[PDB]
Amino acid sequence: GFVPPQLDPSTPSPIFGGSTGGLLRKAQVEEFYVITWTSPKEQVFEMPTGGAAIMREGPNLLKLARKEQCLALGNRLRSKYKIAYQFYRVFPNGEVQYLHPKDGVYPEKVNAGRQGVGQNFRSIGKNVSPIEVKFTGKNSFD
Amino acid sequence: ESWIQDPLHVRPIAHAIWDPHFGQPAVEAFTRGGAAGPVNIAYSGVYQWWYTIGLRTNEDLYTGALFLLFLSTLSLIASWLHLQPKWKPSLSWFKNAESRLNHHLSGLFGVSSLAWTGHLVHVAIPASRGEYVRWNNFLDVLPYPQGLGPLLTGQWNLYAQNPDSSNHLFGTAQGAGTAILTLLGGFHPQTQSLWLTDMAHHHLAIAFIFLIAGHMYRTNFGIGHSIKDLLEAHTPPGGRLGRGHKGLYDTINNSIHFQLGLALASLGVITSLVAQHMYSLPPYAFIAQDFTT
Amino acid sequence: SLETPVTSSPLVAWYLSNLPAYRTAVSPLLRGIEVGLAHGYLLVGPFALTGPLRNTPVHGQAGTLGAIGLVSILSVCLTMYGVASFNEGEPSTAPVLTLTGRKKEADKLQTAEGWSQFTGGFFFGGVSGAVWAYFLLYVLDLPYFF
Amino acid sequence: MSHSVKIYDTCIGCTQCVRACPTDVLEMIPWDGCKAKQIASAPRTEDCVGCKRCESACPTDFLSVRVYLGPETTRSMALSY
Amino acid sequence: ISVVIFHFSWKMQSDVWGTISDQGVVTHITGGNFAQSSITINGWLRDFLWAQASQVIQSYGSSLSAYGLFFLGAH
Amino acid sequence: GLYIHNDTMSALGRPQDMFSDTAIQLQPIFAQWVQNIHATAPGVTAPGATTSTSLTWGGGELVAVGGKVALLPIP
Amino acid sequence: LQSKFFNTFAAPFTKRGLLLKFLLIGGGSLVAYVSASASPDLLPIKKGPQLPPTPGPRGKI
Amino acid sequence: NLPSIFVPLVGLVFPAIAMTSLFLYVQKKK
Amino acid sequence: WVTFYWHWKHITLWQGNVSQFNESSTYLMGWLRDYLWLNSSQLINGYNPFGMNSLSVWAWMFLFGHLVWATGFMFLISWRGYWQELIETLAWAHERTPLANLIRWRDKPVALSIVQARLVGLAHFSVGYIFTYAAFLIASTSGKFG
Ligand code: CLA
Ligand code: SF4
Ligand code: SF4
Repeated sequence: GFVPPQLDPSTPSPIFGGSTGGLLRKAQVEEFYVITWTSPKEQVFEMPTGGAAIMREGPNLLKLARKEQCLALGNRLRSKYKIAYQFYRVFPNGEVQYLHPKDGVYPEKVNAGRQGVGQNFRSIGKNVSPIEVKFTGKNSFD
Repeated sequence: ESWIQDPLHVRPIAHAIWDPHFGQPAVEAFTRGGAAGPVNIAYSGVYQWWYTIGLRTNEDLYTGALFLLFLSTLSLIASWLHLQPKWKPSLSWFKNAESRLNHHLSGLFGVSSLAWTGHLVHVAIPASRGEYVRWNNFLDVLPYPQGLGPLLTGQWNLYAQNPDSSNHLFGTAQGAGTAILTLLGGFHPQTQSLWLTDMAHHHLAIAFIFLIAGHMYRTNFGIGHSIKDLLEAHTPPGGRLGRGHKGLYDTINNSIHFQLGLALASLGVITSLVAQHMYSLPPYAFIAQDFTT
Repeated sequence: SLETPVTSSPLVAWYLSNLPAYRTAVSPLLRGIEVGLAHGYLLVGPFALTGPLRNTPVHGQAGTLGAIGLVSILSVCLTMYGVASFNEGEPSTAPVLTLTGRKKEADKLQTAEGWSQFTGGFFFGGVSGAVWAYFLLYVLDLPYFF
Repeated sequence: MSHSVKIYDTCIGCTQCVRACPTDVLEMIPWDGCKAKQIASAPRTEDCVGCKRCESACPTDFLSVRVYLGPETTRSMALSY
Repeated sequence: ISVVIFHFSWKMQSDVWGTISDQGVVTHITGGNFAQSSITINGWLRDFLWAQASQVIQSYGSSLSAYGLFFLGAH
Repeated sequence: GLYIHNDTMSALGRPQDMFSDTAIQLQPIFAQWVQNIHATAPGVTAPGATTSTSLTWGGGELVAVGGKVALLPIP
Repeated sequence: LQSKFFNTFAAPFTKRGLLLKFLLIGGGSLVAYVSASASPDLLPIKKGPQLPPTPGPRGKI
Repeated sequence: NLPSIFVPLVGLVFPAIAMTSLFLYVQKKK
Repeated sequence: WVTFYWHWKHITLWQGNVSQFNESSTYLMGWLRDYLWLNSSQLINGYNPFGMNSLSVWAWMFLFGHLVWATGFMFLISWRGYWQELIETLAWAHERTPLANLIRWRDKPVALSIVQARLVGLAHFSVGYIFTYAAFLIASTSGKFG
């Protein structure tokens, strides 16, 4: 299976004056995310935490504190500027985990070989009433 | 003790005030009711209720405090006791819907009302006629000068013989009759309340209804209805009520949230009933002229 | 964050970096006793001059009693934090890196043993500070506006 | 598992839920039970914030992706601090 | 805004407006009570809402009736 | 809060701890100062003007029209 | 010099278990002692009214 | 007499010990 | 609407003024003028710049009822998403203030949940609605004791 992930290097981040929406103490303790993209031309975009910063030529890198933020920019880049991007997760110790395409292909289209975790093969009206699951660890949907 | 001496001109007192933020003109203002410092006037109407049911000094109240304090201590024991092994009931014990309804109907509702009748005619009624009866001496005094006979013979027609006169003073012997059970229905002229001797009769009457209503359901002795059977049998022919009440026994007897719902509905009604009856038929002496209460 | 004049400047970065809470290289017992001195001597005023006894001749000794208690309550609120935010054998949670990047020692204050020392410093200093106000303000008491 | 996301068999493979997940939970896998021959799948339920927009874009009889809110974690609560 | 137009109404009736004697002494509409009664929240209830709503409340049967109805209708 | 504290002290029979002119005092001086300036402006800082630009400045005299006060200095 | 003078004279108040006990128990005793032995001339409640009582409406009830 | 002792105890001390007792129990970790 | 009706009908009876209810109780301004506004004259004078009375405590509780009730609206009307964005700014300011970044929350601060606000909002509304009426009911009747 041809899925060797991207293996994040250390590249130069975009020009920005810095804002109050950057990381907080959560980064130093739990986790924080980086999203590495490559541009062909040095333009100006808008940051998820408000304000505008200018991407520079080629390999960028930029750290954000959540996953909704990495993707929220990730949609804008892929849509407005027709440009590729991944993102990761970085742990306090230093272990970095590959996140977004997860196979090399965006989740919108279908790869022959991903799993089927989390499916019920029955219509929704056929769930079991809450009396049939009482005093158990089960739920109706489970 | 003072309020008793004149119920219509002495504000009942709830407790004392000790608030170290009070200035001086407030300390004066909240000193009332014939106290020595600030107090709160009691509007819960306890003072009249304990007057009626026979309490007469402070000392009755202190033992009244201790006893209830002891009863509270007893209950706390029980809540702990029935959690250890070898003292916790099993499921089938709680789900015994028949043997419970006999005791609750016959023992809980029933005997308690009979015993409250006992107190009304051994302490309360004698109190309102100047007789002070207490645990020290309640064996000498007779509730009716021929007591405990006339009931056995069958001529119960003597306990309603000579009731309290119309010109009666609630705390003394003037006009004090000797009847213990009556049926008068009016008001006590002086205190604007229901007569004592009616309320004794009524708790005696409904002491019987529940006792006889208590032996309906079958527990261990082969007689009496089965509540499961009664629900099944009432299935109207013609189908307008479908299968009727079939199967409602288990659904109620297995759903706590069902049983609670019914309890609240019944409790919700009678509380409104209590509110509606108390203000029209004042059951405590000197409570229809304490307007705020 | 951002580097504005307020968050970084020689005057600012010298004022903060040289008061007991930040002198990361001295014993937390003293860092508690200085803190309790400045705070204790501070709040004796408003209790004595604005309390409910300011008119009475006991305004001196009713403010001091008030300030003494408030120091005691904060001493409890201090100990509750120290006993619920640190474990008896767990190391310090203070940052060990300076702005230049020199990895310095972790602050002993951010430590169960250290904080329990610090509150001992605060409490003793707090009462000592609040008596020192009372002595001055009602012995050496001329110039003041009281 | 923080929240539980479940996808039923009614799903017609329209890829409208996947495109509307703001934190990349759902994804598309092959099937054989539709004309489109693909059904959605939720293999990353941890990061599921609970924003029901994932199933405000499932155009079926009742629904084919359903979201049940369970306990909340530090990422399922979307805390940035 | 509401407290501003409350502040204006009470201050002017209590400190400014009002008739004037021929002799020269001035008697304001509310007798100059703003300076003492407006500092307590209960003061704004007794002497402003309760005491200056008399005219609207008993405005039935005279030309000011239409205000009596609107007062209720706006509630 | 000052309103709440005022109300609490008044309720407890301590009208000498309220915030009022007859107790602990809070005088607006800055408004009282600027009122003073506009009262003496006709003297120096605006020699053309016969009188102040208004009558609510902390000085002057009322204007009576038909037994009804127009304005007077607002304290 | 101030280090050594302060270091020994604040040691008893430092063990957090003991500091918590003495603060509440000692303090709670002190609050008790101050109010039970305050002058009546500084606490209005602690002194009585010592003034006649005003009757209520409708007699005294 | 007796109120002047029992009112503070239930108003000041008994709250303080209560709040400080719960705060440790709520914030424990095992 | 039930307790209102019981009180006014009886409060006219006890005074022997039964005509007042029997005419005013057919138009709404009669209930607002002759029951609410009229009977609260003695209550609101519990304390004024002239003095206080026994009724002061009921006058205080009366307003205290109005205050909790009006706080109830705050939780019913303003819903959660607004406050959550407000906390995040605050939880940033606290994380950058010197001398105050030394204290760290053990449990992260978040705005109340959607259901909790409804429950909390209703708790205030009910409490304020009981205390308000309970004060007016007792003070107005006990003021006249008739
Ligand atoms: C309905 C029952 C009932 C009730 C509620 C009362 C209530 C009262 N009686 Mg009374 N009384 C009653 C029946 C009742 N009486 C009967 C039937 C008689 C005739 C024998 C008397 C004879 C009587 C006298 C002679 C006196 C009272 C007194 C009193 C008052 C004080 C109570 C007291 O001192 O407790 C103390 C009670 C006892 C020491 C006896 C306890 C009896 C048993 C143990 C009670 C069982 C309760 C049970 C264990 C609850 C279990 C709870 C558990 C499920 C958690 C109080 C108003 C006294 C009074 O008026 O003022 C001083 C008084 O002197 N009563
Ligand atoms: S709730 Fe949001 S995060 Fe969860 S699956 Fe739906 S869209 Fe994705
Ligand atoms: S939106 Fe619904 S139908 Fe469309 S792909 Fe998702 S689950 Fe299937």
